[PDB]
Order: sequence, then structure tokens, then C-alpha cells
Amino acid sequence: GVEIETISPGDGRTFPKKGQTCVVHYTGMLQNGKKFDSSRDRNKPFKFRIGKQEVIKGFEEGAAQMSLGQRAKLTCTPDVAYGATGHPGVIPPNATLIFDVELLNLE
Amino acid sequence: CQGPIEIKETFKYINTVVSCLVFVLGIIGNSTLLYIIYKNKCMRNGPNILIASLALGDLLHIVIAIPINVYKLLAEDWPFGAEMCKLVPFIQKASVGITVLSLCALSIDRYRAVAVPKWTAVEIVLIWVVSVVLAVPEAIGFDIITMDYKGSYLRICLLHPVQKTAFMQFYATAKDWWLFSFYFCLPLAITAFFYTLMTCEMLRKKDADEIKRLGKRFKKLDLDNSGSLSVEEFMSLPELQQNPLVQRVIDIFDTDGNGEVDFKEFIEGVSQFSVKGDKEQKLRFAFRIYDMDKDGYISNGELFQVLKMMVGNNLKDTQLQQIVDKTIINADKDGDGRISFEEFCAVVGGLDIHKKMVVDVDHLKQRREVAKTVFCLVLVFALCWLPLHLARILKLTLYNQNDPNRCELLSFLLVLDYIGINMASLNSCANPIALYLVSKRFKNAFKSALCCWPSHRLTAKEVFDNDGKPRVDILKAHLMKEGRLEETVALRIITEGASILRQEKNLLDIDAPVTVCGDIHGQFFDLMKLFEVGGSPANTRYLFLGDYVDRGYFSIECVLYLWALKILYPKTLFLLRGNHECRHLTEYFTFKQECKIKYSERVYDACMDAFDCLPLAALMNQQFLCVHGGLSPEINTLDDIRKLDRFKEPPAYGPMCDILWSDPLEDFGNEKTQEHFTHNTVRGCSYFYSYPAVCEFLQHNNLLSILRAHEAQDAGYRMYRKSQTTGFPSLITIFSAPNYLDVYNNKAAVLKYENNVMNIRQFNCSPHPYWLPNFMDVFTWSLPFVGEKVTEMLVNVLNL
Ligand SMILES: C=CC[C@@H]1/C=C(\C)C[C@H](C)C[C@H](OC)[C@H]2O[C@@](O)(C(=O)C(=O)N3CCCC[C@H]3C(=O)O[C@H](/C(C)=C/[C@@H]3CC[C@@H](O)[C@H](OC)C3)[C@H](C)[C@@H](O)CC1=O)[C@H](C)C[C@@H]2OC
Ligand SMILES: [Ca+2]
Ligand SMILES: [Ca+2]
Ligand SMILES: [Ca+2]
Ligand SMILES: [Ca+2]
Ligand SMILES: [Fe+3]
Ligand SMILES: [Zn+2]
Repeated sequence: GVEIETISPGDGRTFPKKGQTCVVHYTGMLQNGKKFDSSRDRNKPFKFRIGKQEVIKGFEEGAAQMSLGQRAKLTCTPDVAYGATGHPGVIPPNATLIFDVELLNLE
Repeated sequence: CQGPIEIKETFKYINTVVSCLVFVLGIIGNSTLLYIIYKNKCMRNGPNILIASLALGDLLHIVIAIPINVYKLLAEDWPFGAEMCKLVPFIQKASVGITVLSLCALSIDRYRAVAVPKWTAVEIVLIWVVSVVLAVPEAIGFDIITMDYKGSYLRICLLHPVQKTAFMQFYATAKDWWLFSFYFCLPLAITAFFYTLMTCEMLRKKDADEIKRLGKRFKKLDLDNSGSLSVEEFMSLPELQQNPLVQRVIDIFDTDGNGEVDFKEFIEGVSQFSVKGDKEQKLRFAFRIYDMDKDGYISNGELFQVLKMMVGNNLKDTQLQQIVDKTIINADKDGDGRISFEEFCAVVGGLDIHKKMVVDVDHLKQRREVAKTVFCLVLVFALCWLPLHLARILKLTLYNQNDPNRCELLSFLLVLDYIGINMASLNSCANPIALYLVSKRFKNAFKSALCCWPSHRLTAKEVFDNDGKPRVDILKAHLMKEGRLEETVALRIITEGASILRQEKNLLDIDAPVTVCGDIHGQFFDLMKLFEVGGSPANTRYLFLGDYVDRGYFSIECVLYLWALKILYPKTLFLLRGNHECRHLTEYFTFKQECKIKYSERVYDACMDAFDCLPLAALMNQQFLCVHGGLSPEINTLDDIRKLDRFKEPPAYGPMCDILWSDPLEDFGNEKTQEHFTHNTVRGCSYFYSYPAVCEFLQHNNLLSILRAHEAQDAGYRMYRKSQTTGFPSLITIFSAPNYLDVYNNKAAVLKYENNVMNIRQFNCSPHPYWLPNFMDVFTWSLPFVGEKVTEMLVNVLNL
């Protein structure tokens, strides 16, 4: 259950590939519009690698469908999110998440 | 004879001194034992609550029986009534009822595992009631009869030589046989029978095939066949070269610190991750991840270095440090600047992380330490009550008065009988002593509780001077450095300030000059940045248009500082109400979660009492109407607001909600229709108010313009269309939150009004400390990642 809505277009030619590192800014908010985390609060990007399950399967699938420079709104249903367990202290159980993510660079 | 005369006098002072040593040690040893159980949340357990039942049962015997038992010896008389006489043996024979039965329950409980929970509560109550029912016979028979010594009338408690019923007559004759049977034979048989069966069950299938299974892998992982696993050989698995915690876990496995892991060390570590592993030990492995030097305590610099590995470059060195000091300070219940395992429990007790540290193995082999105490407590009981029962048996079998040298035999017996009583009393003050010396877990807790008996919360004497006026410089500096206040003083600021708000009218009268400020939304470090722009609050009048909380992480500092500033300057600082000062929104947003983490739930309630007293609007120099939101369809004149009842949570509809939620239209000043009010789709309630609505309201009340807030602006202000009647901008929005939500990157503004001159002063964002989402600490933040990583390593090491 991954839904991608385009906010600002990118170059449309460059895509993340397996084995390399994605550098993104992300803004994670619940389905009700409440924000809980964002890298822009820290003024540094978030680095993760494709294919090594460093992030939840919902976030990884959306990032692979984004182009370099593209910024899009992602929907993370609980099946491709923390699910029934949630995350202690942040995410209520069975919560759907919305991520606003901008791809800056790929290595 | 002649023997008993000197023996009784010899033990008259010996018995009373021992009872004093029992009293002093018993009252402090047993009470501290209870204080440990409830303070430490890991110590609750199920086998550790029956031990607390032993201490409570013995404490009652110590505080009642022992003192009056001493006064029997010294006075040789009963200065008390008959009711007390039936209370002395009833409790003394009841306390040993709890002691005997608890040791039986403790023995059954430990064999249960090898073969406060809901089923624990029935055990405690059933033990106590059953014990008391069997102490009734003592209470029935004791009374003051049949002594008269040389004309002196003395009161002495004893068992009745003649009983009301024959059942008590049987009890009186075989009293020692009943004491020896139910209180000595019954526990020692049950405790030993289950321990003998426990040893046999543990011995069988202990090694089993599992140790053979892990041995197959251990040789395989040992490439050089040196009999021990090196760090380089652990790096040989491709799946572990990307795990950041492999170097830490190898440190736990390497017990002796020689840098390499042998077979015995390998087997011990895997046992800790079994499906049958208990809660208290899996939390200890997670504890040992952070504890680098294995000194039992997590330090400030060691917690940072561990986190720096897992975080990576996702955070700065300053930001990761800042949350570490806050985590240490909030979790340090001892003020020693470092975290112990008991404090580590209080943070992560309910996180259920232990349910993730699971692999497919068995044979925890940890039943040694916990069961040593149970067998030691039974050991202490057996060696204290053995001499007393042995004296009575000696009387029954070997004593005969017909023997010529009868006096010599009674001489040895009466010396031992007095000793047997003294040792029997020692068991009431011995159980805490044995626990402190046997079990490491109780030993560490006892050391902290007794021997050991910025993070500094400001005290009431410091924030207030002798006149009751808070000192802003002290409060500002402490709050700016992440400091907090005492729980009482936090309530004092909120309550004292709220009273000043309670006396002030719904519609304020504010005279020029004055500074108008918009939303703050918990941006405390942006709030001080506001004050130099507008001027010092002492000599500059400020008007805040609402929104003091939510959307930030320093909401409580904004509340405390403004309410503190309200008390010091009631007539030059004016606070108005925004839509976030209600129970509806703070439940939805983070203000409530902030109050729980930062001060308490009780401070949050105090805020809502003050948030109800906040004024709704102000009249600025008789030309400007100042309000958080905008106009209302149900308000046409200013006196309408004066009639409202503001001391309540705002309703979902009505004039008050329309004041605190209404927004101007997107095409304000260029509306396609002439409708005055339309439904507000953005907010979900209240109304949109258009340009015709504003101009009519201004003219009808002889007003010039309207100052509002509650809408984010890139420049911090927005000058709308100028009114045709006056040539002045009809509506002004002031937004004084720079870099709102840290994602907008906007500017903030404050409005200066003086000499009929309109001035806008802007300022940008300021650096502020970093809080994790929902104000959590790094232990809650990281343990879901620690528990996942160590499980990823262990499954890759074993299962392959
Ligand atoms: C210090 C050590 C911890 C280490 C922390 C960091 C490197 C800092 C990094 C910015 C995380 C943020 O810390 C401020 C914070 O980001 C959130 O707020 C968030 O917006 C979020 O959902 N993100 C972050 C962006 C990528 C998607 C997702 C995520 O993949 O997060 C991952 C995640 C939670 C995986 C879980 C782990 C538990 C498993 O059970 C579950 O398996 C299903 C999967 C994060 C990146 C982990 O890989 C790495 C860590 O946890 C989480 C709501 C909670 C998380 O803090 C934990
Ligand atoms: Ca080797
Ligand atoms: Ca070793
Ligand atoms: Ca240490
Ligand atoms: Ca401490
Ligand atoms: Fe606001
Ligand atoms: Zn508002």
C-alpha cells in the first residue's frame, strides 16, 4: 500500500539504483496532518541505502519511484509501515503515515 | 531443684539484649526491604513479592510481640488487660504462619518455572488468611488465672490448664507436637521435596543436543581452529560487516576481556536470547550494550559514543550530545550523573523490547541465582527454629524426674531452651540480612538505598524574592539552559498569574505606545529573540495575540515565562487567547505530551484553568481591534464580546469560536460575491469573513482597522486592502514565529505603534536545542534499533 503524489517535478532522467545511497529530506506526518518528525528540523539530510532494508518497505518503494530532484508525497499504510506494533513513543499502533520527501543527491 | 534458678537469671539479661538487636535490625532491615520492592520496577517480579510478604509479616511480629515480650521479662508482671494477653501469642504464632507458608509457596513457584501477576495476588491473600485461621487456638486459651506467690497478686499470661472444650484440651497437651508438625515438618518437607525434584529435573536433559548443536557452528566459525572466536572471524560473515553493533556484542560475549571468545563464553551469550528467557536478563543485555567498560553504570560520554555508532551522520555532534544530557538528567534518580540498571528499568520497563530479542534456542541455565535465595531463606529458617524444637523433643523422650541425677540433665536442657528461643527470634531479623549477602541484585539495591541516602530544579526561594515578585533574569537564564522548575513552583506561577487574568475584562483597553506580537507556538528561544527587537518588557508594553503553545518543543517555557512576566508587570503585559489554549487542541497536539514528560500531569491541569481565564480580544488605542482570529456572524458591536462568558472551554460553534478560528478569504479584497460570512473549509469550523464584513464592522463601531494573528506569513505580516473610508489597511495579520515549524523558513514580525506611526520590526530564527519526537529519551529512541540489530547478528551467527 504505497501511494505517491507529485509535488514538484525533478529531472525525470535519473533514478536511484540498487547498491547506492539515497540522500533525501523527509517530513513524516500522520494521516490526521500531525507532524512527528522531519530532517529539516535537524538541517541535515537522511542517508539510507537501497536494498539493505535500512528503512521500512513502504518508504523504500516510494524512493525508488522518484527522480533526482523530485519531491513527492508518499502514503505508508500499516502493512508497509510499523504495522500493529507501531514504534514505542512515536507512532500509535495501526497508524497510516504520510511522508513529504525531497531527493537531493544520489551516490 | 537448684539448676533453674541461676539459669533463668543468667538469661534474663541475655534474652532482652538479643530482642533489642532483633528489634533494631528487624525494624530497619525489613522496612528497607519493602522500600526496595516498590521503588524499583524490575524488583516487583513474582518471586520477589512473596519475599516482601515475608518482611511485612515479620515486621508486624517485631513491632508488636517483641517490645511487650521484653516487658514480660524485666517486669515479671502483666500491667495490661486481658485483650492484650490474647494478642501476644496470636500474632507470634500467626507470623510464623506466613513465614512457613510463604517458603512453601516460594518453593512451589520456582519448580513451576522449571517444569504483580494476577495469580500472585491469590497466593498472598490465601497464605495470610490460612495462617491467621491456624493462629486462633492461641488466642482462645490465653488468660490470667491461678497464681498467688507469697501473698503477692501478680498477673501472668499462660495457657489455661483447664480448657472450655476438649479440642483445646488436646491442643494444650500436644501444643509442641502441633508446633513441630505444621510449622516445622510441613514446610521442611514441602520445600525440600520440590527442591529435590527440581534438582533431578534440571540435571536431566541439561546439556541435551543444543550444546552439541552450537559446537558444530563454533568450530565452523573458527577458521584457524584455535578453539576461540576472534573479532576478525566474526567479520567473516558478509551479513555482519554492515551491522554497527557487532563490536559491542562481542564485548558482552568476551567475559574475561582478553579480546577473544572461547566456547564457554559463546554458549553463555546464546542462552540469554532463548525463548524462555526472562524479562530481567534480556534488559540486562541491552544495558550492557551502552555500558562499555562493564562497570555497571552508563556514563555521559559512554552513552554518546555508543549512539554515535548507530546514528551515523544523521545527526550532528552537538545535537546527539544535547539529547544525551537530557536523557541522563531525566533518568538519573540519584543525581550521580550516570545511569544504573535500576534507573534503566524505569525508562524502558513498558517498552516490551524484550519480546523482540528472540532466537531459536533453549536452556537458559539462569535458575542458579534466583533459586539460591529461596533455598537460602529456607536454610536460614531451618537453622534458627531447629534448636527450639530440639529442646522440646529432648524433654519428651529422655527426661525423667525419677532418675537420681535429674538436676544435671535439666541443666543442659534449660540452657539450650533459652538459646532456642533466642535463635527463633533471630529469624525475624535475618531474612533481609541473608538477601543482602547472597543475591547481587538485592545487594546493589541495598547499597543505593541505605549507604547512598543542569539537573537542578530551581527552588521557590530562588525564583521569588522576599516580596513575592519573580526575578526574570534568574528564570530566563535557567530556562534558556534547558533548566526546569520545581513541581510546586511551576503550579505557583500558573495559578498566581491566572488570578491576575481573572480580574481583567473581556475587552481590554490598551493605550499607545504598545508592541503587538503574533503567534509564538512554543518557540521559546525565538521568544527571547523577540524581546530585544521590541524592547525590554519592563518599559515596553506588549500585546500577544494568542497561540502560546503547540507546534513547538518549549511550550512550557513560553507559558511559565509569560505568566511569570504577567505577575511582575500586570499593567504593561497583556495576553490574549488563541485557538490552541483549549483541551481540544492540546490533546491533539504535543502540549499535553510535553507536560507529562517535562513536569507532570498536574501542571497540565493547572494550565487549562489559566487558559480558560485568557481574554479574547483587546481594544487598541480606541481605533484598532486586536483579536486572534477575526469577526463573527453573531457579533455586530464591541459590547457583544463584553457580554460573553469566557471562563470555559470554547464550544465547537458560537461567537467565541468564531472569534478564535475565523480566517479572511483567500481572495480578500477581491471577492467575487458579496456574502459576508462563509463556511471555513480550511479550519473545519467557524466562518470566513470578507472585505465587506470588515468595513461595515469598523464603521459601525467607529474603528479604524483590525489587528489579527493566526495565519502564517512569509514576511511576518500582510497589509491587506486599504479601507475606502479611512485610506488605512483594513486588516493586518501579525505572525511572530520565525521559521515556523522549522520547515517554512519564514520571517517573523512585531508591530510597534507610537506617535500615530505604524512600524514593523522583523527578526529571523535563532538556534534552539534538539528534542526527539514526542520528547522521548535516547533509550526509548534506540532500543527498538538495538533489539533489532543484536537479533540480526545472533540469527546470522547461529542459524546461518
Ligand atoms: C539511534 C538509533 C536508532 C536509529 C536512529 C537514526 C539513525 C535517526 C533517524 C533519523 C531516525 C529518526 O530518529 C530521529 C526517527 O525517524 C522516524 O521519526 C521516522 O520519521 C521514520 O519513520 N523514518 C525515518 C526516515 C526513514 C523512514 C523511517 C525509518 O526507516 O526509520 C528507521 C526505523 C524506525 C526502523 C525501524 C526500527 C525498528 C524495527 O522494528 C522496524 O521494523 C519494521 C524498523 C530508522 C531510520 C532506523 O533505521 C535507524 C534508527 O532507528 C521514526 C518514526 C523513528 C526514528 O527514530 C527511531
Ligand atoms: Ca580463532
Ligand atoms: Ca574470552
Ligand atoms: Ca561506565
Ligand atoms: Ca544514577
Ligand atoms: Fe498559530
Ligand atoms: Zn492560532
